[PDB]
Amino acid sequence: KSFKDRKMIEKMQEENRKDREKAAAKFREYFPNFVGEPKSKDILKLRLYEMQHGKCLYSGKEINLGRLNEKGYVEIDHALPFSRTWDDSFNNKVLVLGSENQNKGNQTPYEYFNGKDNSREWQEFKARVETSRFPRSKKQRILLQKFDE
Amino acid sequence: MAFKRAIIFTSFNGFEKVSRTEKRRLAKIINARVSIIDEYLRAKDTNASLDGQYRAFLFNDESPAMTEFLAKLKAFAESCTGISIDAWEIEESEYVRLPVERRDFLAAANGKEIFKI
Repeated sequence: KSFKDRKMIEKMQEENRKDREKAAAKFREYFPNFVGEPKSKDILKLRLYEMQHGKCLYSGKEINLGRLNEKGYVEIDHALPFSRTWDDSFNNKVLVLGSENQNKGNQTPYEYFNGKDNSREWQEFKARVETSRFPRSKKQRILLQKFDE
Repeated sequence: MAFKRAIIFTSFNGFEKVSRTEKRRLAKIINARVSIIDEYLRAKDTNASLDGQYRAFLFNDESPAMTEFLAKLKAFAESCTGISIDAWEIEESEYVRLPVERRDFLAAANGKEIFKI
């Protein structure tokens, strides 16, 4: 309704603009040579990098931040495969090395890492997820065992 | 490239009570480097958010932004008896190869000292 609502609106909208520009300036600070403007997926890669402590979630290997935008180095993977979940939420998006995202196919992390037999790779993966800066609903989603079925 | 982390440790002296205005200033200096990219670093104008907290700020050192940020901290830290600020510098390639457990604690221990005000 009122004019003071209008003023609060542009107050609140300024904080939204300033934050998106803050993330944009940071991206080009990190990558001056990045041609063009960072899209949402580019910001997501960087965000995932920070939350995963600079490690590929599948291998545990260190990700070279310099090659983050290198076409074919890091990929954003759907943990629970999209074909069985249709889950394109942020909670189902993780950052992995392109090399380590070649033989997972339509498996869940639980299936891929042989969590049924509590394998070493499963234990290391699970430890990597629980110690990351993911929300606790994201960890639960990633670490799901059974489905509907 | 030249990626570094400025490991910042902020604690309360006890030498002097900390104002609410001093808290709002420091939290504002920190949040200037905070976005959706690293929301976990966000600071509030409260004691729990600033006292005994480690914050690892990612920088490209070929940019002058790290120097700006550190200068703002040092300038603040000298006009506020109630808050101590310590700063270290560490290679990002060494930072990610540290453990995740107590990482910022170990970064300060193995990082190059910048200042301790």
